Amino acid sequence: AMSDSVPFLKQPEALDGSMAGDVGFDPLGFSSIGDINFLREAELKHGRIAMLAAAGSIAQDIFTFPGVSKVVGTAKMTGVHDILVKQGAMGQLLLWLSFLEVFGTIALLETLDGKRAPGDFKFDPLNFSKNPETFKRYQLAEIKNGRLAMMGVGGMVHGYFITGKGPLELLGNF
Amino acid sequence: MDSNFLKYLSTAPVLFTVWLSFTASFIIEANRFFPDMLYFPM
Amino acid sequence: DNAMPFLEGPPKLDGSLAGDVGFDPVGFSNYFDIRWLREAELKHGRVCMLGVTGLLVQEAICLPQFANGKTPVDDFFVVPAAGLWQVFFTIGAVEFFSNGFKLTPGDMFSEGREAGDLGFDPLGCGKNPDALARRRLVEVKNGRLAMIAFGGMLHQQLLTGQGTLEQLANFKAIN
Amino acid sequence: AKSKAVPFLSQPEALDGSMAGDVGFDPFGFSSNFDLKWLREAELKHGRICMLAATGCLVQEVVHLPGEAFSQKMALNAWAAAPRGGMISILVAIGLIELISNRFALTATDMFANPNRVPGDLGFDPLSLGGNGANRARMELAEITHGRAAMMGFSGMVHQMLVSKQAPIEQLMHFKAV
Amino acid sequence: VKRGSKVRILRKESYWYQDIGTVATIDTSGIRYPVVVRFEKVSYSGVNTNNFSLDEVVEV
Amino acid sequence: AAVGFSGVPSQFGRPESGVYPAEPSEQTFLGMRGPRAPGHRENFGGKHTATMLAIAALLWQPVSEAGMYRMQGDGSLTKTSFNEFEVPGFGNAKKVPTIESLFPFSSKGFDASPVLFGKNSMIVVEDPRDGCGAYANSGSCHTFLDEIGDALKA
Amino acid sequence: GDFLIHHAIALALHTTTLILVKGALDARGSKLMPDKKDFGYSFPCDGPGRGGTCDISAWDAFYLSMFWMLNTIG
Amino acid sequence: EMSEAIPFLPKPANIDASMPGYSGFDPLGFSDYYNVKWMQEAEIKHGRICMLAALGMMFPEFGTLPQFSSFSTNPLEAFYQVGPAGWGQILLFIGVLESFSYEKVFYGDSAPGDLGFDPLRMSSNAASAKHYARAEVMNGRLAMIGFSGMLHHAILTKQGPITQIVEQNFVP
Amino acid sequence: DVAGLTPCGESKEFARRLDGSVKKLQTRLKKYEAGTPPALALQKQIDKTKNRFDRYGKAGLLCGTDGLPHLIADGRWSHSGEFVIPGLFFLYVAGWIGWVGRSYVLFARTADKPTEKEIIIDVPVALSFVSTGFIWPFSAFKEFTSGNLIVPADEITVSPR
Ligand code: CLA
Ligand code: CLA
Ligand code: CLA
Ligand code: KC2
Ligand SMILES: CC1=C(C#C/C(C)=C/C=C/C(C)=C/C=C/C=C(C)/C=C/C=C(\C)C#CC2=C(C)C[C@@H](O)CC2(C)C)C(C)(C)C[C@H](O)C1
Ligand SMILES: CC1=C(C#C/C(C)=C/C=C/C(C)=C/C=C/C=C(C)/C=C/C=C(\C)C#CC2=C(C)C[C@@H](O)CC2(C)C)C(C)(C)C[C@H](O)C1
Ligand SMILES: CC1=C(C#C\C(C)=C/C=C/C(C)=C/C=C/C=C(C)/C=C/C=C(\C)C#CC2=C(C)C[C@@H](O)CC2(C)C)C(C)(C)C[C@H](O)C1
Ligand SMILES: CC1=C(C#C/C(C)=C/C=C/C(C)=C/C=C/C=C(C)/C=C/C=C(C)/C=C/C2=C(C)CCCC2(C)C)C(C)(C)C[C@H](O)C1
Ligand code: SF4
Repeated sequence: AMSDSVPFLKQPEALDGSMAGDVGFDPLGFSSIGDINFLREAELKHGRIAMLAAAGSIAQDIFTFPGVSKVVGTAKMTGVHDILVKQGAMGQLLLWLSFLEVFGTIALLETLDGKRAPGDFKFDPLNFSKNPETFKRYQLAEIKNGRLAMMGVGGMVHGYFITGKGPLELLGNF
Repeated sequence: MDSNFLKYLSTAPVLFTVWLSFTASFIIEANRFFPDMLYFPM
Repeated sequence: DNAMPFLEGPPKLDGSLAGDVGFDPVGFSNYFDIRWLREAELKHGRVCMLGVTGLLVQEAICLPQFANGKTPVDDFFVVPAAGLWQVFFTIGAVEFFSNGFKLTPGDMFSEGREAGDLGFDPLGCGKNPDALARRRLVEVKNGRLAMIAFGGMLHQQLLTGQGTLEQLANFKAIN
Repeated sequence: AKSKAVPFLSQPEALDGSMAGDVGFDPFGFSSNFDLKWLREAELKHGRICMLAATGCLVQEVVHLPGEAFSQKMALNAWAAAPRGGMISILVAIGLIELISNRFALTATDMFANPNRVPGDLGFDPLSLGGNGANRARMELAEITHGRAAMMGFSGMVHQMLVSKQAPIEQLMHFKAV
Repeated sequence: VKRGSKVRILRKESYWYQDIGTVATIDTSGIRYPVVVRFEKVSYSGVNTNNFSLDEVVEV
Repeated sequence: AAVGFSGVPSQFGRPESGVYPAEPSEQTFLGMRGPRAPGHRENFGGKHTATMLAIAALLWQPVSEAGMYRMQGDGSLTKTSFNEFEVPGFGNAKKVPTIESLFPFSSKGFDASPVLFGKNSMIVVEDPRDGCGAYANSGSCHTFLDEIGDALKA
Repeated sequence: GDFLIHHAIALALHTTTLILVKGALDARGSKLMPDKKDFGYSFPCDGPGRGGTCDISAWDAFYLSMFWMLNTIG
Repeated sequence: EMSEAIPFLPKPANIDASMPGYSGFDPLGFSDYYNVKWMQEAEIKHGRICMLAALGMMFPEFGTLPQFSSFSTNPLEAFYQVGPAGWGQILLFIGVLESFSYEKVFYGDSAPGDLGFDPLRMSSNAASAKHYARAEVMNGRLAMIGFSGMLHHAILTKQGPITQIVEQNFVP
Repeated sequence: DVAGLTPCGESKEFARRLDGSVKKLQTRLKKYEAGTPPALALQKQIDKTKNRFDRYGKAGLLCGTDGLPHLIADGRWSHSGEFVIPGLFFLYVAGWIGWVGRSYVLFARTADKPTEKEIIIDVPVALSFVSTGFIWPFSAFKEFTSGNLIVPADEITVSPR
């Protein structure tokens, strides 16, 4: 009846072990306040956006698309944001992500009703998880990599705020 | 507080005097801090 | 199948109407009558099919009575005002007579009339039922396609200031 | 038989530990002369306004809306410098929130006429964070403790802004004795 | 009218005309005014009861 | 018999209502708990409210950047107000109310954006600590802790 | 000053009208004396009973209103 | 039974759903004191007058009669620029219109708003009649609110609604 | 301006009134030594007189030929703060006061002995009532429309006609 991750603390009652990545880690009792379905949807959304942002920071350090260097110049990481607000790219990005997030809102409220798993958009066009066990293995890997990429992208953007190098440039220059 | 003393304090002349002094103190302090209000200022 | 697999199928969309793939994520059919929604969808689509054809034809062909603008959207602003009012009131007469002077959601379908069927089928075309179903499906898909297409053609002609086929060649980019 | 907060006074009647934050602290006998439902509703309202007010007095120094009219770090200057029509809109909106949120029962004779109406229970739970039973009493205790601390803190900040003519955080950083 | 009932007075000259009293006793003998009615408001003479006929009292 | 501030109208001799509805437990995201008609929380519950807020936030994005954008010869864009959009056929009213009439950002000098904070309407953040420390400061920084320390050390 | 003295004149006219109209309309009877019409237009009183009935007739209302008429013309 | 406009209040007793513009809205209880059919007739007349007024505060900005082409587009100036003769003719015509309303309201027992003006017979269809009956009261209330707005905005700005909008004169 | 009156901020006789008041206070000030408490009190009176005349001159008040501010009370909004808006403030308070008094009367009828409640006020109940008066127009109008304010004529005592 005790938390596995923090052995001197009780097992949270909203945690059960069914969800991928459940090690009984909720010491401050956030699952006692919010719904666990809302919390899992928020965790998956933060993690997926952070994986995309981490991979984006790495690849934009590595290379650039044709023509972006003329419009942007020698501006990198969050420094491009304002420039790409003056250009039309991020308005298009926000428009289509808002269009997707309208149906995301409907899906989240459907999950809060209780007919749909949090973060289950049934988007598997390559049919990777045929048998359920590999599905469990990808679920655990997805939640672990999402949390890891949350921490990683936080470190990357705050290291950019400190030195203005970039996640690979800071590695390549102390 | 003795209940009979409170009931005496709740009589019409005592409460009348206290309320009218309280109202007069409102008018006096309002005219002390905001004097010469012939009009509502625009 | 369902257009959105992560939500359940909308209960008021039973698949009887042509074009129903189960796409109502907001749930408009849960609040409003589906006959009104079908009449509105077909009218918007038909107006857009005529608008797409007009935007493609007014770019190249101009009657000598009028004087063409540089783009088919500017073509609206060079017409005499009385002619635009004539077109508007003729369309109003058509809207009054085709609906039996029953123009509101409370009385349009009071006599059990079919949504989108205004009885305008002059040139035969409506005796085979198996062809009627397929032409219903084609009409609703081309109507939605012409809605999205008309939106695109009007907004890009407003932006670039040239016509559609004038923009397919000599194509410039925002800079 | 004695009050727990004030051990030399007898326990005030109608106070039996049922409400949150009840330590038997009523030396002047307000609960012996007025009903506890109105007193609790008033205490929660003053406390919630002071929670928002203390958070505003701290936040407005660090964060401002754009514009010249919202650039006053000291809150008593921001009361005057803000556009007047906006503050009159704020007054009217607070009046409407009072009018509908209490369901047209606004006075000392008609609020709590419905037996289901609970002190401080306006029905306000936008994200439904109260859907858990054993958290509830601790939640009301935390809410009233935050409200009481915010009342005392906001009183102290307003009168210290009056003494010092300084916004609170930079008054703590640029302190000048009286 | 009966014992205990609340009645309105229709006697024009009465102090309690169109006011409400309580019936205290109905006399059964051949009295011109057998209905004793007691009032909560005192008159100018300080009395609070009076005798009325059957037609001068209407049940409310 | 009648406690002060009890709020019962029968206790004060006030005209009562009699009809007191039971309080349901159903909750709406941007609404209020209370008695409603049958069918109300099922059509206009949390799902509807969140969907309409999402749709309003989506439709805000073209509305915030409202204007006639026109391409020039060099491919650049010139944004000009809808107030100059003229119509041929409403008499002497060439200028007409537009979408910018309902949302007049430029009238107030408000640089609107699709997330409603703009470049010229940015939220202003400034550090109130003035770049000094909590204690042991020599300069223009005399904190409360420094005042305490000087009060003990005198 | 003209404003104030015309509103004072209005006060005096309304008050004299109050006395005279109240005397005329209560001449037939009141709650203190419902049979006043049996006693005529002028009589001294109805005795010290019922609280006291000094100056209860309509002639007495004339007598009181004469002072207010003198005040108004003054 | 509770009111449907205000779901925490009881339903008002003297308004029922058979009245065309019913929504269960009487928080001040006007229907509990006054004659409900009179209040219906008065609401219908105020709304009809405001429908004509809301159209006529806007319409001279689009175009004017050729004899009134020199008249101002501000309604509060064009009210005065009309001479006493034209306003007297308008008042006489309104009186001719109100003679029928006087007879119907003070001596008849017709439906509220029924002055017998239905030349096109658009209320012959039952569902259409119900929709028009509700829609008249809805657009009448909307025009009351709108005409109130236009009049006080024209007091503040001394110009018509379209003119005030296109100049964006929104601050006093 | 209105009724041939001039604004007080440009009236020369308003300035003459101000100058006469200032000289009348200054001739009293002349007989006291600087720093004495009567001198400070007189200088404070001078400051209040100057501030009052300055405030009155910048308020849009109209002055007659006498030199005093004249109030306009025909309903025009350009002097709406001179009679209309203060009167409504009274209308706020007075309609409050009677209503709470009326409420107490309706309470007092329900007690065991009403007259003891009339001479000895139930202070918590009275404080509840005086709290209730902030929404008095809507409450009074709802009391009126529900038939609880006006009583019919057949339940009120009247004299023989
Ligand atoms: C009964 C059949 C009929 C008749 C006799 C007319 C007659 C006319 N139409 Mg026309 N029209 C009709 C049916 C008819 N229309 C229908 C059914 C449609 C829709 C398919 C149109 C669409 C249409 C357009 C798009 C235009 C006309 C125009 C004209 C005018 C051409 C001459 C001109 O410009 O000088 C007159 C010049 C003026 C400046 C005078 C102002 C125009 C007057 C007031 C219009 C009077 C029309 C009349 C009432 C009949 C209208 C019928 C109605 C059902 C549409 C002429 C008055 C043209 C026009 O008015 O150009 C200005 C024009 O651009 N019409
Ligand atoms: C007691 C509450 C209260 C009051 C009266 C004010 C008053 C003011 N604030 Mg303010 N503020 C508050 C709380 C409050 N604040 C809180 C809690 C925050 C932190 C989010 C802020 C953050 C803030 C900023 C960043 C700025 C102001 C500013 C201002 C001034 C201009 C008005 C304006 O634009 O509002 C702006 C108001 C907000 C940005 C947030 C207000 C949120 C409130 C608390 C509403 C939430 C509760 C609401 C009533 C819903 C509950 C309903 C329920 C009870 C049924 C004005 C003096 C501006 C100013 O002059 O700068 C100095 C400015 O730039 N405020
Ligand atoms: C509860 C308070 C109350 C109320 C609501 C009324 C209501 C009325 N009075 Mg009345 N009156 C009262 C007390 C009250 N009276 C008292 C105490 C006196 C003795 C001085 C009078 C003497 C009086 C006269 C002589 C006249 C009226 C008239 C009127 C009517 C017109 C309003 C008016 O002229 O007010 C003016 C009110 C006064 C001049 C006296 C008010 C005295 C104080 C301010 C009110 C008492 C407040 C009370 C102490 C609050 C305690 C409650 C608290 C415990 C919660 C109206 C029916 C007039 C009438 O017939 O018009 C049709 C009229 O001629 N009244
Ligand atoms: C085309 C029509 C339409 C639109 C575009 C629209 C948009 C939005 C938005 C957009 C940002 C929000 C945020 C929002 C929110 C709420 N709406 Mg919704 N709404 C529409 C229709 C109706 C109707 C007919 C009703 C209704 C209601 C509520 C309630 C209930 C609160 C409660 O029940 O406590 C809440 C919170 C019901 C109600 O009570 O309204 C007083 C009701 O009857 N709505 N609504
Ligand atoms: C599922 C869906 C599709 C999908 C697609 C998706 C997009 C597939 C891709 C999923 C991708 C985006 C996974 C990315 C994970 C990021 C990792 C965890 C993090 C590194 C951050 C840490 C280590 C760090 C940092 C560190 C610090 C902080 C700062 C630096 O100085 C140094 C350093 C860099 C070391 C596919 C096609 C697969 C098919 C499927 O049918 C349907
Ligand atoms: C109900 C719930 C809602 C939630 C909500 C609300 C918004 C909750 C968030 C609330 C905020 C407003 C709580 C504010 C506390 C303010 C006080 C404690 C600060 C006191 C500092 C004082 C004591 C000290 C002071 C000191 C003073 C004296 C002297 C100075 O020199 C220094 C200093 C400043 C240090 C949500 C929206 C989530 C939905 C959900 O479904 C239901
Ligand atoms: C009787 C009937 C028929 C009839 C027909 C007749 C002619 C009936 C005509 C009915 C007509 C008059 C209806 C007009 C409605 C206009 C109202 C709704 C609007 C006000 C606008 C408001 C919302 C606003 C505005 C706002 C203002 C405040 C401020 C601005 O900043 C913004 C904005 C502009 C938005 C006939 C005769 C054929 C016979 C038939 O047998 C029966
Ligand atoms: C775009 C843009 C901008 C921006 C921006 C962006 C992109 C901002 C991104 C911010 C992010 C991603 C922050 C992440 C913070 C993570 C933290 C604090 C983790 C702490 C972990 C802890 C304490 C412990 C972890 C742990 C450890 C060690 C091990 C055990 C587990 C646990 C206890 C959990 C701006 C603002 C510059 C403006 C610009 O004009 C436009
Ligand atoms: S004192 Fe009065 S009651 Fe007595 S005799 Fe004289 S007038 Fe009559």
